[PDB]
Amino acid sequence: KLLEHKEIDGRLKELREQLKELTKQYEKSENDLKALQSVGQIVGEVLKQLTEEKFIVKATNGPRYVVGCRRQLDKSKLKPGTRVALDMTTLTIMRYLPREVDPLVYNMSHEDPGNVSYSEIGGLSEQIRELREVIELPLTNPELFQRVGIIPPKGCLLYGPPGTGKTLLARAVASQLDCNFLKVVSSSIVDKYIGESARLIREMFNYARDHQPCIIFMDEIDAIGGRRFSEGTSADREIQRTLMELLNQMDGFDTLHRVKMIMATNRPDTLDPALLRPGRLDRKIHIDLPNEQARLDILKIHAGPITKHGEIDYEAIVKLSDGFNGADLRNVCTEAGMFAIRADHDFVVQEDFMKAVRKVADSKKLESKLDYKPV
Amino acid sequence: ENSEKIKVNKTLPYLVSNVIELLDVKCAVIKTSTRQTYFLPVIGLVDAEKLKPGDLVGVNKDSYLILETLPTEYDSRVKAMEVDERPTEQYSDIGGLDKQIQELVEAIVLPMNHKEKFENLGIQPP
Amino acid sequence: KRFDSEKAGDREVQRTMLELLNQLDGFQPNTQVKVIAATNRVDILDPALLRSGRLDRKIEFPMPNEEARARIM
Ligand SMILES: Nc1ncnc2c1ncn2[C@@H]1O[C@H](COP(=O)(O)OP(=O)(O)OP(=O)(O)O)[C@@H](O)[C@H]1O
Ligand SMILES: [Mg+2]
Ligand SMILES: [Mg+2]
Repeated sequence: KLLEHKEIDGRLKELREQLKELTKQYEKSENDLKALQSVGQIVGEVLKQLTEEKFIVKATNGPRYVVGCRRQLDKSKLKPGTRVALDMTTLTIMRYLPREVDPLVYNMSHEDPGNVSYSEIGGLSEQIRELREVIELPLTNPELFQRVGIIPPKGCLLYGPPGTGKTLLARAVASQLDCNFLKVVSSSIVDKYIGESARLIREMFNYARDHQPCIIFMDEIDAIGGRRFSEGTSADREIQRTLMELLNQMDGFDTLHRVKMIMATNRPDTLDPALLRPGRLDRKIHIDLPNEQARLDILKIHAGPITKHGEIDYEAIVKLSDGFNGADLRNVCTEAGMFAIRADHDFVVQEDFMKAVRKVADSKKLESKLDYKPV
Repeated sequence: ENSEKIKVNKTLPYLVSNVIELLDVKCAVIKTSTRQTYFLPVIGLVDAEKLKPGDLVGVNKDSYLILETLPTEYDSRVKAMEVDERPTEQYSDIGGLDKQIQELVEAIVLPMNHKEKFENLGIQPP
Repeated sequence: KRFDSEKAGDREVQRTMLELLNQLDGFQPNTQVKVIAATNRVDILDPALLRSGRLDRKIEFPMPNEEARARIM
């Protein structure tokens, strides 16, 4: 009649909606059941084409096999070296694959969250301009250097005292620029296996060669570097081979194009006199302890974001800080807050800053101030 | 389906493998802990985004297929260096080192319980 | 301390230190793990390990003078 089931329709709709959602999950589950019948496939690379239906493929675990090829798969992209997946039971190529990227290499690229700007690395102004002349300029206006006739330098070694701006400068270009930037610890690329240490370097440049405009920032290089002992140890000739591979892929029989390398070290004297030869590490920046002018510039950056009060004099700190490389200057700021935090002060003054300049200088006599320049 | 789904998992023995490259031509290439590589066309009973290159994933022993994402593993040596039985030595037990005990508690313990204080003054803890 | 030389040497241990150096402060501003180090010979330490970014508050522990020996007992 006038009412009928209009009011009762509410209960039916609510019950149906709850039950309707349950059936939705059933469709999702069926998708999983459709994947339980798909088996894996052995992975190997094609070596040669004996005939149209016979191939020589070496699984990248074990032996070499002569196997067939799926009819549909085209037989023109299966060139020697191409990675191909093979069936588990009757070994037969069923798909050509892109060149693999070692998971270490993947982790070597998507690394930096720091986002450091050029305005934070004070004191090093001429050095940055010199470093940008071998990373940015050759990769944006190559026609300039084709005029004179020179080939832009490949490498770059950033050495200096232990505590100046080297890694900070490297991270600066990492946050800037619009090219692939490989970051490597330079000591996490060595493992205990017979050849895995060397393979990680072949892939590093192989990925660099594949992805053009790339920069390979090998960090502290005294690890995988060295002086190539004569009469070394059993597990030291192996690290030597890895150096001889990173060494040969820099300047060897196949010139590497559009891949620039940046290396840093706090002791550029233990390096083999082959890694330092011009052609491999052409330019040798010499990031040094900040000068009187630079020292003042350093303080502002790290002493800027501080709840200061009063005529905080940066001129006083600089004269009393000779040899303060690049961190005790930032230690001076952080230590000063420590003095301020004592006495329950949200209140930093000049005296606290001075009271931290000596406390850091006192804790510096126990270092060994050595230059240790390359040769 | 659940009865059949459990049947593959019911074979509890898995073969731990590390994901090498989560190719999108949503497939995955794994490297079982036997020095064998594979090209699982279908990821399996796991999300295609929860798997990042290098993660530890279990695999069916016979028909290699990802079934679960095991928690990250650490060397047995490194796990044995985490203290569970806390030593009992109050600060009152140490004598003479008063100006130095305080200097440590204010650089390794205090910055761990009063983060609201350093961030108020904008000084990175030592 | 790191050590330059030909005709044999020791860099296996040096890599572990070089990995400690970068892990403590390098290409990553980790700020939740606090490092405490103990040593009774600071002259032998590598200058790189005594920076300001790495272990920072270098405490000196002196012998008891004339009263610490009273409380110490
Ligand atoms: N010009 C500068 N401006 C700002 N901070 C600087 C500067 N120079 C050095 N620093 C400080 O140096 C600290 C560490 O620098 P970095 O690790 O790059 O140096 P390093 O010890 O020579 O490097 P590595 O040992 O990795 O080769 C940074 O936290 C930064 O505060
Ligand atoms: Mg350094
Ligand atoms: Mg070579």
